[PDB]
Amino acid sequence: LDALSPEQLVLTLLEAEPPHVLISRPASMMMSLTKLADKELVHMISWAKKIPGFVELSLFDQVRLLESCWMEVLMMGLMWRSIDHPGKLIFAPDLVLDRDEGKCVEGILEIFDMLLATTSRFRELKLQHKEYLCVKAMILLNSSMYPLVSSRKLAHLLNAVTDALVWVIAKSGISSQQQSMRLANLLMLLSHVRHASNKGMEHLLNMKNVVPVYDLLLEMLNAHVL
Amino acid sequence: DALSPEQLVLTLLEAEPPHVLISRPASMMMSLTKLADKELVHMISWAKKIPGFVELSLFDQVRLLESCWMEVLMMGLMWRSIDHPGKLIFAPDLVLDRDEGKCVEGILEIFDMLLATTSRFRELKLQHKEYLCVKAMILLNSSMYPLVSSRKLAHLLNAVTDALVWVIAKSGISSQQQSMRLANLLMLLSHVRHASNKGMEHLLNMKNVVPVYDLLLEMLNAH
Ligand SMILES: COCc1cc(O)cc2c1O[C@@H](c1ccc(O)cc1)[C@H]1CCC[C@@H]21
Ligand SMILES: COCc1cc(O)cc2c1O[C@@H](c1ccc(O)cc1)[C@H]1CCC[C@@H]21
Repeated sequence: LDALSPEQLVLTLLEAEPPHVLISRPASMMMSLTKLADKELVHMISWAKKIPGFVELSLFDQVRLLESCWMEVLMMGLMWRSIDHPGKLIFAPDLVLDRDEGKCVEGILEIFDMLLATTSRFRELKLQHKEYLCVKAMILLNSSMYPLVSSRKLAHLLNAVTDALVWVIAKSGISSQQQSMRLANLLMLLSHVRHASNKGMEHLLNMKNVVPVYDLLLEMLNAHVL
Repeated sequence: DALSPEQLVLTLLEAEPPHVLISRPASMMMSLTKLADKELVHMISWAKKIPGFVELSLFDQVRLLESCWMEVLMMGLMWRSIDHPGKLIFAPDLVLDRDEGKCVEGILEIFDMLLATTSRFRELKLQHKEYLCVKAMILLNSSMYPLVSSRKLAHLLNAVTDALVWVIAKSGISSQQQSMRLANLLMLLSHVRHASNKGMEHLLNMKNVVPVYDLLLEMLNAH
């Protein structure tokens, strides 16, 4: 119970953060992104396994969640590292792209503008490092409805992370009306993260020399299962 | 004053869309599309009745209506289907159960997302008052752009949020549960958004039916 306590939880999520990912480049932009995602997914699995209680859900829910949330989590990570640089998307240490470069590949410019607009909203709200840690965890736990309708366990976990975020916002010292307003503003942004995620998935599956992230993810998920 | 919690909920109540009868004189997708086209007309009227909506720039109004329509229709569908598991009450003469979704390809998947989200609202015992606030929030939170008149949209969205927070408060539950319920409700919005994106994808990937999107744009120019 205590390992899920507001303060410990945030610190545990902190240490659980993924390492920097170097794409290491010897169609192409899409080849870079795809090779980057594949690499991040490996670390995303490790990250999820570090969230207190995640490993104690049925493997079925673990897989359900990971398969449903990956694109949202990657994008949430992207928005957070791009947060202080308007007009830019810091995908990785050797892959910084600005809005315009999104004109090369068709359909990508639209997605970039969604990510840049959602990122601008997090900057305006002045998203805190620990609010970000809670939100990203919530994105994983709230990615799939089915595993909730072990279900008892997922609901408990989702509430723990929410309590943690409510706690984080509380020590912000702001009024009670503002605390509710901030919680609501943060959670309403999840809809936009989900939205950019669906567009990214759609664009990815409408694609035809790049890396097969989804299938590689399923391989990782099976290994996670074995 | 019209944005005050109690007054706002009562105003949203009266603003509710009327029942919509498609009046089939046979394609499921043909019925669905004829229904949506009819609902959209009433959805515009509904939005105009939300206190302050008509005062945003026509730019934001059009912006919000264009991107939220599918989410609002689905939020409406889930609310009327809430007490009947395995079924979707699309309209007074169009009740469809899950399996009828196997006919058209790609639809069963969407029906299951809708039935699952509806299932979740039933479990949370979504109230009429909460539903009225959430649906208004779906419209106001549909597009990020008109927010990043913006001052006006932000204040409007906050007003509806206060109303929901107020609704939850008179629930008489503890403060920890109040935060938990607000959070549980708002997280469901991600799922409504999700079923909405799937429905939009399927509609455009669709191949003897009605062009809802173009008709909506006509209504928007009329607006
Ligand atoms: C294999 O995915 C490539 C990929 C293919 C695609 O069609 C669409 C996308 C892809 O990578 C996603 C991505 C997001 C965050 C990351 O940290 C990494 C990748 C975003 C990047 C821009 C659109 C979307
Ligand atoms: C013109 O829309 C037809 C339509 C075409 C489509 O490809 C997908 C969908 C459509 O109607 C939507 C709808 C939702 C709520 C309503 O009250 C009415 C329609 C949902 C119904 C199931 C999938 C999605």
